[PDB]
Amino acid sequence: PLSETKCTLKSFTVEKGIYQTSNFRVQPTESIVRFPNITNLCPFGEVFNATRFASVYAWNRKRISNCVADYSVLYNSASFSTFKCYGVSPTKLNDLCFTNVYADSFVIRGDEVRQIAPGQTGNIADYNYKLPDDFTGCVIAWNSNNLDSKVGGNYNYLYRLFRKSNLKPFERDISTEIYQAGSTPCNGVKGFNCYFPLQSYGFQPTYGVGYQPYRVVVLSFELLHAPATVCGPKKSTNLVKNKCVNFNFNGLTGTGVLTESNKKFLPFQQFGRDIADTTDAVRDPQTLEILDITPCSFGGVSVITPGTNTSNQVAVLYQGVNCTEVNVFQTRAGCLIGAEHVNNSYECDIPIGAGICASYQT
Amino acid sequence: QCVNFTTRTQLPPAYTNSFTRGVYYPDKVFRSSVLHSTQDLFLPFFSNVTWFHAIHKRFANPVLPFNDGVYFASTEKSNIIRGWIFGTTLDSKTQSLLIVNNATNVVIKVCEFQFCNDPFLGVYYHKNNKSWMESEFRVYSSANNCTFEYVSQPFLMDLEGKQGNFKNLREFVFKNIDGYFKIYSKHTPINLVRGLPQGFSALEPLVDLPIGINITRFQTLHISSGWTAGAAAYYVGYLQPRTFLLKYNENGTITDAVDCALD
Amino acid sequence: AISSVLNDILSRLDPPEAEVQIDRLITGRLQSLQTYVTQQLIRAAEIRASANLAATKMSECVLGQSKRVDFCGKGYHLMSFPQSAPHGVVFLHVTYV
Amino acid sequence: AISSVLNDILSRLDPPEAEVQIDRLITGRLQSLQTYVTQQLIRAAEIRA
Amino acid sequence: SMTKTSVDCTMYICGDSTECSNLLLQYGSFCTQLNRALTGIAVEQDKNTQEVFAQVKQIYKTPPIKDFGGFNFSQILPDPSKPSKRSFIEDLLFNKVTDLICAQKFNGLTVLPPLLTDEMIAQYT
Repeated sequence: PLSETKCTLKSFTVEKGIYQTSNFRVQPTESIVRFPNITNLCPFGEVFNATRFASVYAWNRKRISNCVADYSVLYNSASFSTFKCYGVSPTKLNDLCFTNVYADSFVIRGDEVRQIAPGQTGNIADYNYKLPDDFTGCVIAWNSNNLDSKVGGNYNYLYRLFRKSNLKPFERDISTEIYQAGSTPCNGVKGFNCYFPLQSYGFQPTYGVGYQPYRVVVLSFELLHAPATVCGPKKSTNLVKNKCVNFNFNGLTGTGVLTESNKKFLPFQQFGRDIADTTDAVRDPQTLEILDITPCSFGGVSVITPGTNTSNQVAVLYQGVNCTEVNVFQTRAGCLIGAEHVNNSYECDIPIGAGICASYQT
Repeated sequence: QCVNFTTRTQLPPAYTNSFTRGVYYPDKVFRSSVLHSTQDLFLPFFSNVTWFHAIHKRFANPVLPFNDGVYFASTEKSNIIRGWIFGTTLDSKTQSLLIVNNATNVVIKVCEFQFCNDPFLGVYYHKNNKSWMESEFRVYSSANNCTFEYVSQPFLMDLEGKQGNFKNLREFVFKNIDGYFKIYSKHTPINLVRGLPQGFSALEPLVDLPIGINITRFQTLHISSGWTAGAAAYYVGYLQPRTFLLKYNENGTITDAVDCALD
Repeated sequence: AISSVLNDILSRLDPPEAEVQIDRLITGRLQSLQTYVTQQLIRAAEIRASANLAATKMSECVLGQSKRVDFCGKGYHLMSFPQSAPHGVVFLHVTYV
Repeated sequence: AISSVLNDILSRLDPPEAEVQIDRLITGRLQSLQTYVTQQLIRAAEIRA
Repeated sequence: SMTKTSVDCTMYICGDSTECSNLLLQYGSFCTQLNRALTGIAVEQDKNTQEVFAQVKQIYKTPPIKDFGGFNFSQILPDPSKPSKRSFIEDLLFNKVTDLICAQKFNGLTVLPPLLTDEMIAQYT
């Protein structure tokens, strides 16, 4: 600590006084995360063996929630033509928990691959199906040109190129009739500078990649403020209070000491926040419990040492904290080590604060 | 079902004033001794709501647009309203949403409903084994092609007829977020003669419905042509992108609310 | 940026993708921190002028007897009584009117 | 930015790409120079007092 | 004087993450000087009380037998029976001048204690 001031002052001679060098912080020893039992596993691989998928606007969904996700059967490694992923791979979804999962399957074109993205616009994105901002998974695609393609185009599947307005996330339109395309309603039957909204795939196996079918499977994800029902492959790492830990509660990741308080909560309000819009108090999603968020102790380091030509004795001072680890004395300023407490009063030499002064004497 | 109400006639568009209503929890996040501001679809303070009532010669079962958002405020002694009807065509041509409370739980289904002339619900000759349980369903003739079903937690409902000033108060707010239907529910006793009493109350979330159907119109269900109605009063409001200041107590309940652009 | 919490950003976007998002959050906070420091340096000069004026009034009004008009207060100055106050000092001025 | 030396930026990245790295330095240097002038004006008010 | 405050940009950019620390090294000393500027402010706050509150190095007291010539100074004089020495006027001055501070400390805002406490200031007065 004597040399810590030398590098702080950028000099080999340390004058008498108090100087700030580093900042101490208590690192979390364990990780306390608590969520209830797993319900079921999502059909990630069961939808890959389907003979034929739905269209872009017709997407079929199988509802299996509690995003533990089947990690067993995975066809996503080097088995298909093109891999475009966002967020994290589905192999990493075992560490995350989502509320509901909707498995969708649809076939798009070559130019429609770039339009697939959460919270983005496009022809099929706005007018047919839009990915929610809660989707961290991968967009899986494969080239079906050797199957679904027909000579002169395949009109079996359909798609909607135009709509009177953009679709919100999680919205579907199954109507095949003639409705308003642009901003000027033409009142039913096509004409008056409107266009027939429904369209058919023109897939020709002999043309370029933009004109060829691509089977895409996307599992819709939902992340909200509702309590999560699943934690990891392992759950609790059983709680031991009054310790610095890294906690994830109801989707709020943070590091702090977990203590019990008297705060009364409403049944429909899961977690609170302070005036700083930061995690304050949370509830147990698994069982009935009330925990308070107390961040781990931290502060600045103060070095009290005399001149270089006087003595090499160094007294380390911790500002506004109690030292449980550790000539260990405690004052109103905080934990002070390397110094002796004298009941007698002397002229103030090295400033400490809170009615304390330090000096080098016998 | 087929034959409508005999003494029913056309109701005039009567209006009244709603003072502090429209306040609700914008999210599920708890709050302790902290003030916040938010902007969402709200009911402005000191606004105008349409006067609706059912008296033995005006029976209210209108059709109003859901486009701009809808507010529900029901002041009734017998809690005569059993639910509401949602949908666009409101017929078997498409799917329509229905919310009916059986006095135990709330049954929510999305099906293909066959719509008759005058829908309604309730029971007859309660004096023998009341139980207030739904028996005769006069709303639709049949249903099929059901893509959604939900059952809520058990509720307590007292439908018994009373005399004097209004007592029970149920205020609901039904909105559509990205296809999700977020339902608010609150029940508190009040004392009301006519109009609305002066006070303040906070609305709490009930259930979120992941349906995703568009609703352009709605209806109200009361309480087959010889049946009468008790003393019923309720409202249909319209939500707007107002900005409120939401104050929270130590327990997370909102005792104070202020509308910015009103004053 | 996308969000104000790095725990959500770093756990989703790729290192090359999250680098742009975190760069905007850090630059905005560095400018927000300089704004507070600049405002504190301005108040540090204002509180210094009040402190230098305090040492002047403490010496002339309390310790000695000042003949300055409208300095120790209205009237002919006699003496002054200092009083302790939170983050300041209160002067009780005795004058002849 | 990539590097503080502008001669390495102009000799490697394209003219459209070099302007992005140079802009990061200019906005950083002008802010550093603005911080210096801000400190000088504060010290100038102290020496005048 | 004002309330002594200390801010650290190490925890202000973000805590317990190497992503913030690595990019602050590219920014260098930008907020390092800001840490020294706020540190110098806390030093000026303590020096404002030294040049004002303490005029002399000697302490004086009131006599046990008090003849004031007809004036009553018991109002401005502190109460020796109290654990903290305060006069009748200083009681109002302290009580009429007004957790918010504890919640701000969680984001890395450090409030430094003053060099002199309430007991100290009254003894120089």
